[PDB]
Amino acid sequence: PITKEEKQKVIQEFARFPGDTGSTEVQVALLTLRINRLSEHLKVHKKDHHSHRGLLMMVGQRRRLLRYLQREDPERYRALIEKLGIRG
Amino acid sequence: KRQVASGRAYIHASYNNTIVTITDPDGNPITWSSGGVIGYKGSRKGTPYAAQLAALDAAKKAMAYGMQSVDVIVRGTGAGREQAIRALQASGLQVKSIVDDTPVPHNGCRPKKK
Amino acid sequence: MRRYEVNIVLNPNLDQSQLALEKEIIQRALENYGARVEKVEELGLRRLAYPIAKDPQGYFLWYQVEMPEDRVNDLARELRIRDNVRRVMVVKSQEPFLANA
Amino acid sequence: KAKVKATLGEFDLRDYRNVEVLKRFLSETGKILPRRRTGLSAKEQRILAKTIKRARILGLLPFTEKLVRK
Amino acid sequence: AVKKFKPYTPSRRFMTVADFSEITKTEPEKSLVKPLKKTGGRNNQGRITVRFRGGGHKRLYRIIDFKRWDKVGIPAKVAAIEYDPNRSARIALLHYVDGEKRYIIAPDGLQVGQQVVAGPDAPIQVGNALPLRFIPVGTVVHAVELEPKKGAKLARAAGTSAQIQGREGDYVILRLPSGELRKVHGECYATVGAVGNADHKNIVLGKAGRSRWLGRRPHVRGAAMNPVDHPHGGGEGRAPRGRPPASPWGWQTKGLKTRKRRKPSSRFIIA
RNA sequence: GUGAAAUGCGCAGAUACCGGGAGGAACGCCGAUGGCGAAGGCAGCCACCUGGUCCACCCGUGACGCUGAGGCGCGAAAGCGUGGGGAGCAAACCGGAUUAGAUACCCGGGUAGUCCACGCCCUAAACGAUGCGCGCUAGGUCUCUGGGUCUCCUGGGGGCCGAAGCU
Ligand SMILES: [Mg+2]
Ligand SMILES: [Mg+2]
Ligand SMILES: [Mg+2]
Ligand SMILES: [Mg+2]
Ligand SMILES: [Mg+2]
Ligand SMILES: [Mg+2]
Ligand SMILES: [Mg+2]
Ligand SMILES: [Mg+2]
Ligand SMILES: [Mg+2]
Ligand SMILES: [Mg+2]
Ligand SMILES: [Mg+2]
Ligand SMILES: [Mg+2]
Ligand SMILES: [Mg+2]
Ligand SMILES: [Mg+2]
Ligand SMILES: [Mg+2]
Ligand SMILES: [Mg+2]
Ligand SMILES: [Mg+2]
Ligand SMILES: [Mg+2]
Ligand SMILES: [Mg+2]
Ligand SMILES: [Mg+2]
Ligand SMILES: [Mg+2]
Ligand SMILES: [Mg+2]
Ligand SMILES: [Mg+2]
Ligand SMILES: [Mg+2]
Ligand SMILES: [Mg+2]
Ligand SMILES: [Mg+2]
Ligand SMILES: [Mg+2]
Ligand SMILES: [Mg+2]
Ligand SMILES: [Mg+2]
Ligand SMILES: [Mg+2]
Ligand SMILES: [Mg+2]
Ligand SMILES: [Mg+2]
Ligand SMILES: [Mg+2]
Ligand SMILES: [Mg+2]
Ligand SMILES: [Mg+2]
Ligand SMILES: [Mg+2]
Ligand SMILES: [Mg+2]
Ligand SMILES: [Mg+2]
Ligand SMILES: [Mg+2]
Ligand SMILES: [Mg+2]
Ligand SMILES: [Mg+2]
Ligand SMILES: [Mg+2]
Ligand SMILES: [Mg+2]
Ligand SMILES: [Mg+2]
Ligand SMILES: [Mg+2]
Ligand SMILES: [Mg+2]
Ligand SMILES: [Mg+2]
Ligand SMILES: [Mg+2]
Ligand SMILES: [Mg+2]
Ligand SMILES: [Mg+2]
Ligand SMILES: [Mg+2]
Ligand SMILES: [Mg+2]
Ligand SMILES: [Mg+2]
Ligand SMILES: [Mg+2]
Ligand SMILES: [Mg+2]
Ligand SMILES: [Mg+2]
Ligand SMILES: [Mg+2]
Ligand SMILES: [Mg+2]
Ligand SMILES: [Mg+2]
Ligand SMILES: [Mg+2]
Ligand SMILES: [Mg+2]
Ligand SMILES: [Mg+2]
Ligand SMILES: [Mg+2]
Ligand SMILES: [Mg+2]
Ligand SMILES: [Mg+2]
Ligand SMILES: [Mg+2]
Ligand SMILES: [Mg+2]
Ligand SMILES: [Mg+2]
Ligand SMILES: [Mg+2]
Ligand SMILES: [Mg+2]
Ligand SMILES: [Mg+2]
Ligand SMILES: [Mg+2]
Ligand SMILES: [Mg+2]
Ligand SMILES: [Mg+2]
Ligand SMILES: [Mg+2]
Ligand SMILES: [Mg+2]
Ligand SMILES: [Mg+2]
Ligand SMILES: [Mg+2]
Ligand SMILES: [Mg+2]
Ligand SMILES: [Mg+2]
Ligand SMILES: [Mg+2]
Ligand SMILES: [Mg+2]
Ligand SMILES: [Mg+2]
Ligand SMILES: [Mg+2]
Ligand SMILES: [Mg+2]
Ligand SMILES: [Mg+2]
Ligand SMILES: [Mg+2]
Ligand SMILES: [Mg+2]
Ligand SMILES: [Mg+2]
Ligand SMILES: [Mg+2]
Ligand SMILES: [Mg+2]
Ligand SMILES: [Mg+2]
Ligand SMILES: [Mg+2]
Ligand SMILES: [Mg+2]
Ligand SMILES: [Mg+2]
Repeated sequence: PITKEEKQKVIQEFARFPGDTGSTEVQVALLTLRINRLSEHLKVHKKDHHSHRGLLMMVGQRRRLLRYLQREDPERYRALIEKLGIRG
Repeated sequence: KRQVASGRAYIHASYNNTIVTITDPDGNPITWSSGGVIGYKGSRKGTPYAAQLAALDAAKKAMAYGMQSVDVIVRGTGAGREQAIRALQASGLQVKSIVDDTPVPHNGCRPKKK
Repeated sequence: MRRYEVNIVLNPNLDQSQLALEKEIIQRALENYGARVEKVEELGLRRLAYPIAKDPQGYFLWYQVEMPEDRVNDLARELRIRDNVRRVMVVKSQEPFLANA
Repeated sequence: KAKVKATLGEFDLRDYRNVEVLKRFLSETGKILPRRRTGLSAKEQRILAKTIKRARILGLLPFTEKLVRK
Repeated sequence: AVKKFKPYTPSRRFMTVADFSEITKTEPEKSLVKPLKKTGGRNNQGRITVRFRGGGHKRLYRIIDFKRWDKVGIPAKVAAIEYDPNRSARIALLHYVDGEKRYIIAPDGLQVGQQVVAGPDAPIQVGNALPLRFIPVGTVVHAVELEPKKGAKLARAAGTSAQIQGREGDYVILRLPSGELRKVHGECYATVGAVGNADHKNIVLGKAGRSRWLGRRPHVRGAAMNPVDHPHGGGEGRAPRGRPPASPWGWQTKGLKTRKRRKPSSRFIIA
């Protein structure tokens, strides 16, 4: 599992205010991180299907949060995507 | 192999025959017997009475080699296991200690169609 | 870093000098893979159930160490390379479980 | 008869080395003794089983004791 | 694994070539006194003594170091892996720190930059060669001396490899690529691991033409000859073997062992 | 070996016993009325990588929710392709027996397969024969797993008996 400090590094960063341990942006980045660890894990454990399902669910969850943030504020969205180099 | 007073007997209880191999305390056999050796053929080799005569006969043969003391070892389940044993101690042979060593896998080879 | 109890079973019947040589190996190996040692219990010779390596007895060494988990596997491989090393079993250390208090 | 749990004093059951403790659980023939006679509960019975297996592998405990005198 | 082709021509439709992905950018062999020459379709009399050969494609010969005990302790850096038209395997040019350079059958798993060395002291792992008595039983290995100081000659083909089976006297039992078992001597060096380019057994030559580039001439069935040229030469309408299948010289070719009985070498093998 | 037998094996020394060695497959007791997973399914032990889930604290976002044609991924066994592996078992196959016959049930042999890698196949009594989500309507008992000073209280699962009600 990712290092707990590394998690903070992300939260402390994206949190649009101190103690924002649950913002939209925060969840998104917090997912993007966990998603890419899977991306690589599966990049080597191709036989590992059950985990891949997990990844689909994460990628899915990340979708709603953006779908929402996109509809909510297309300004913060544009920056968050561009920041996370996301959406290809 | 040729001359020793102490030793060991091996019961083998099939379901279609019963054999017994008396050996020296090392492992090397002195003599043996079975339902077939006794006289029976097929099902009767499985009979407990046959098993009785097997142990008896195997005993007599060992008696000659000077056998007097034997630790019994049994493998199988055939109707004759205890009857071989009972027939052993009752053979005036010294049954130091009966033991059970019947093999059984911790799940390995697939059995027959049964 | 993660805590591990690293069990080793060695050839019982062998002089204390080569037995020291075998420990020469284990000590190195650990350091070679960033194993910061902790308390160790060299229980030495012991009577064990099934006769491993044709021997009814064997010399025991129970270490304990924090180290990079990502290398505990390679270490165990390195440890087992030895012939006089009859058995290795590294384990994750855990909080003891009080039973029948 | 006598529950194996109470038969012993305070003890750790993740310890795969106090053979004297473990040995008491391990049947007359090395078979991991049934829970319905070790007096153990679900969770403890499990942790025990796992540690026994560990020991057997280290050679400390047996895999099979022959049934003596029958 | 293997490069394939779209069927823009027939034969091209099945033809497959090996991906020389591994071969580290190095077309020119190590000219440095490393290549020689070859050629020669038949024996020292003018006669052909091996049917259906000659055609190849002009190859310098890479000089391989099959002994390797001549530089004990001296380590070396694998400079590269090259193509060698003289063998099923790939070669690895390694620069000894000694300053000297050499070729060696590139074992599966070897890669550039890696260090490597020969001797009894050497650490057991791919590329390192050392006397069998020092190789931990069970380890796979290749390029095996048959007798000490005589040179490697077992398991040099692509993807081949022998494995240790146990010690016994000065000799060490091991299973050959053929599956055969035999004792080889203790002082026989042998480099650790299996041989490279294993997917070699998969190339589909694809067309008669390619076989020619390899120097293989068309081989003609004895059934398609006359009684004069071959036993099977009944010819008389796609006819069956006159029985029982024989060589051009008349020895039975289905079963029928040829290896000499009383060869003293027999004493050292097991099935 | 079976109902009894026969084929089969064995004086070229089998069976039974002991020692050394090779190799594959599967994990006894724990083990269950048990646990996990979306399903298919998952059982020796160790380490690493990883998914889902549950409890506490009342901390963060502020309806961001539900379902979901098509799409995509997964999908027991058998089966197929390339290469490897092959102890046991075993369709096909051969023999023995039984029978009116016996292309079977029983027996002695035995191949593909069952095992691994990569890639196809995509079906099932893929069954709770019961789509997913949410809210509401007696309780008794049994168990698995969390939290709390704890003959008990409170969440999350697994069975049974049963209010009302439905059929
Ligand atoms: Mg990762
Ligand atoms: Mg697998
Ligand atoms: Mg809006
Ligand atoms: Mg693009
Ligand atoms: Mg792209
Ligand atoms: Mg009869
Ligand atoms: Mg019978
Ligand atoms: Mg059968
Ligand atoms: Mg071993
Ligand atoms: Mg039991
Ligand atoms: Mg280029
Ligand atoms: Mg060139
Ligand atoms: Mg020169
Ligand atoms: Mg020149
Ligand atoms: Mg030359
Ligand atoms: Mg010639
Ligand atoms: Mg000439
Ligand atoms: Mg010449
Ligand atoms: Mg030679
Ligand atoms: Mg070669
Ligand atoms: Mg000599
Ligand atoms: Mg081929
Ligand atoms: Mg070629
Ligand atoms: Mg041809
Ligand atoms: Mg031809
Ligand atoms: Mg001619
Ligand atoms: Mg002519
Ligand atoms: Mg002819
Ligand atoms: Mg003609
Ligand atoms: Mg003819
Ligand atoms: Mg032929
Ligand atoms: Mg000849
Ligand atoms: Mg010859
Ligand atoms: Mg008859
Ligand atoms: Mg037979
Ligand atoms: Mg005779
Ligand atoms: Mg043995
Ligand atoms: Mg044996
Ligand atoms: Mg041997
Ligand atoms: Mg084999
Ligand atoms: Mg084995
Ligand atoms: Mg294997
Ligand atoms: Mg398995
Ligand atoms: Mg069970
Ligand atoms: Mg029960
Ligand atoms: Mg169940
Ligand atoms: Mg599963
Ligand atoms: Mg699995
Ligand atoms: Mg990993
Ligand atoms: Mg987990
Ligand atoms: Mg989790
Ligand atoms: Mg509140
Ligand atoms: Mg709140
Ligand atoms: Mg709080
Ligand atoms: Mg607000
Ligand atoms: Mg608020
Ligand atoms: Mg909704
Ligand atoms: Mg929608
Ligand atoms: Mg429809
Ligand atoms: Mg759909
Ligand atoms: Mg696919
Ligand atoms: Mg399965
Ligand atoms: Mg299948
Ligand atoms: Mg199949
Ligand atoms: Mg084909
Ligand atoms: Mg195959
Ligand atoms: Mg294999
Ligand atoms: Mg094969
Ligand atoms: Mg097989
Ligand atoms: Mg069979
Ligand atoms: Mg046939
Ligand atoms: Mg016949
Ligand atoms: Mg038939
Ligand atoms: Mg009839
Ligand atoms: Mg008829
Ligand atoms: Mg038939
Ligand atoms: Mg077969
Ligand atoms: Mg077929
Ligand atoms: Mg398997
Ligand atoms: Mg494998
Ligand atoms: Mg494989
Ligand atoms: Mg396809
Ligand atoms: Mg399938
Ligand atoms: Mg369907
Ligand atoms: Mg069902
Ligand atoms: Mg339902
Ligand atoms: Mg529902
Ligand atoms: Mg109530
Ligand atoms: Mg009750
Ligand atoms: Mg509780
Ligand atoms: Mg309280
Ligand atoms: Mg469930
Ligand atoms: Mg259940
Ligand atoms: Mg309930
Ligand atoms: Mg009613």
